[PDB]
Amino acid sequence: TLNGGITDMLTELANFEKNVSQAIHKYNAYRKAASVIAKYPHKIKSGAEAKKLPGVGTKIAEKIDEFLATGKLRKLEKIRQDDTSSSINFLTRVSGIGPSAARKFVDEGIKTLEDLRKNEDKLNHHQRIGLKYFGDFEKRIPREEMLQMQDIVLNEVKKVDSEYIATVCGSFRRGAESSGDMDVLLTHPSFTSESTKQPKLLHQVVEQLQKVHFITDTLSKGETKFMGVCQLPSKNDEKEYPHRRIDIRLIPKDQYYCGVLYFTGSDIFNKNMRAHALEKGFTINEYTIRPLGVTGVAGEPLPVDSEKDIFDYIQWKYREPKDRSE
DNA sequence: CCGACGCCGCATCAGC
DNA sequence: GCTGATGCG
DNA sequence: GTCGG
Ligand SMILES: Nc1ccn([C@H]2C[C@H](O)[C@@H](COP(=O)(O)OP(=O)(O)OP(=O)(O)O)O2)c(=O)n1
Ligand SMILES: [Mg+2]
Ligand SMILES: [Mg+2]
Ligand code: NA
Repeated sequence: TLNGGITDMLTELANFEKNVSQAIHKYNAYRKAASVIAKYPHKIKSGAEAKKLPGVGTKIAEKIDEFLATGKLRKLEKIRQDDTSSSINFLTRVSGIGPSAARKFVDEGIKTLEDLRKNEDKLNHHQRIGLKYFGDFEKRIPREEMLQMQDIVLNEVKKVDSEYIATVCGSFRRGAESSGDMDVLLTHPSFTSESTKQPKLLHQVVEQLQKVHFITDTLSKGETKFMGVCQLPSKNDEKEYPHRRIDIRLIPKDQYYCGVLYFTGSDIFNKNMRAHALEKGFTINEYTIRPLGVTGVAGEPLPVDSEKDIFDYIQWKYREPKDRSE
């Protein structure tokens, strides 16, 4: 929290460029600068001191000087005053409403939470569920609740078939004291890069977690990725727990280590790592790391038997999950 | 300068 | 129906 | 918005 004022400012600027300007590279520029400053271990005293970090350049340096001198940023104070930008920024907080849909709703005069509740008929299925649980999805999940959720999911998966392996990833696996959601990596030996020997491998899991009333809603669902909603059971007379976002991803078993590296994140860590892979002549996705040829075309999957094997290919010292929260 | 910026699953739609 | 682009996560 | 070549 040494430079929390600066990194908050940059995050608000990034969200502006994404939601309002629809300028995804500016959004990623601000996010990379906020990330490098957040892990900088001194209280920043000038914009020139910050410009020495990679991803902080002239414009952000000038913004850091304005912020340190005055405690404010005029650019943001004006953005905070513009109704259209403010309304667009708000609507994108609903899961399933991105910047395009948010600008379209505002064009049609749908600009508040009351406006969305009134116009449910204009929402697709995902947006409908995101509105339903808007308040709950804003809350963080204490690690102690993630531990009980973990216990439910792993035990219910064992009951379907003892050969499934379920691994909680995301910020939970990086050791966070609270999470935005539950991310679950799933494997089963009948599903590899070579063959799919059983159908419905993810369906069966979803159905079982629905049957015991853990999963309560579905945002999207295919053969390998489920995005939905879940809730801890409460006790007699106790207030219900908040509803929570749950993401489940079935990865070919022989590609576990690429998949667990991806699903552990953080998103900025993955971005930095994948960009560094490119500079080193490889491409990394959640399935494989492959070399790039002279023509820039990905070649065939390199062999991988651990998370560290991937770090080794691109000549990075290994970083434990807890050190990947960028 | 200025091109490149990580990578992909699912939902939806246009065009056929 | 399928294919490809687009939005969203 | 930033940066490497
Ligand atoms: N743009 C993104 C977003 C996510 N992910 C990967 C890394 C994340 O860790 C993982 C799960 O994404 P989440 O949105 O669930 O984020 P986290 O679990 O890291 O954090 P939170 O505590 O906010 O859920 O997916 C990624 O590679 N690129
Ligand atoms: Mg998560
Ligand atoms: Mg998630
Ligand atoms: Na949204």
